Amino acid sequence: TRDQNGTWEMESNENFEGYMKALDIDFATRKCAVRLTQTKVIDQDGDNFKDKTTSTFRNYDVDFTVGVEFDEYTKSLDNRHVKALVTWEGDVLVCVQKGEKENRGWKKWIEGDKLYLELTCGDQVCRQVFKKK
Amino acid sequence: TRDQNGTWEMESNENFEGYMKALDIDFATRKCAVRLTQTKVIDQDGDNFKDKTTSTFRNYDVDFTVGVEFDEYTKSLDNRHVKALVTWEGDVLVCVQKGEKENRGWKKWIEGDKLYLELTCGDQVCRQVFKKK
Repeated sequence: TRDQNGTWEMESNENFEGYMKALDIDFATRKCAVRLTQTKVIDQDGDNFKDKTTSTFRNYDVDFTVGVEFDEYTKSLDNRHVKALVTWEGDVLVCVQKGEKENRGWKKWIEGDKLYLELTCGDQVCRQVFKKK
Repeated sequence: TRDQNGTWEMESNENFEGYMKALDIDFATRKCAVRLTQTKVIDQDGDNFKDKTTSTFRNYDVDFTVGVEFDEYTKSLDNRHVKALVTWEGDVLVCVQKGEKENRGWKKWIEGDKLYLELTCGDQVCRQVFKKK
């Protein structure tokens, strides 16, 4: 069949490491790209194609309610276990994760068209910045 | 404002390595995710949240026409230059990337419910297998 439209998620990929070697990718990048999942989207018009591949590492879905404390299994990070309590401080969404590490929490808020996420653990502060899309 | 719905693409992310270090993520995993771009999708209903994150290492768009030759800048792989010519051999979509390396091309073909990808550079063959969705 020549009809290749649709979304195809990779399920097996072999000798990717070698194909990347003969292309002269550095070793650091190689031992990463083999951890990403790939997803192909092909749009076909007889013989006119528009296909976009995407290598996606891991992803977390957390669905909760503010004021409630709930169970967060930080799979895709360190699979640690915390008690997460979320509260508002003005317009800023603040969570603290009561558990193994101290100062494990985050802050998220909207300022114009960029969403600000601060991630803090220990004496480390991570600053994440997102523009809408 | 407390309204955080929408799709957020990260544009700057700093001290991610430090935040992850204090989480004791291993050095190999750390030196990876600092390459990932991150995309957040927030679903809000008053005080009830549904957040889904993603992390994207690299992404490629190649849009062409069979029989026609075009220039492919292999971003997301080695950011090299090839002239790519795509042709059918039956139900097998065949490309050759004439450029620096020998045998640089690929084969794509469908067998029912799965898409098969064969990737070759030089003497190395990568075989990828995808299921529809």
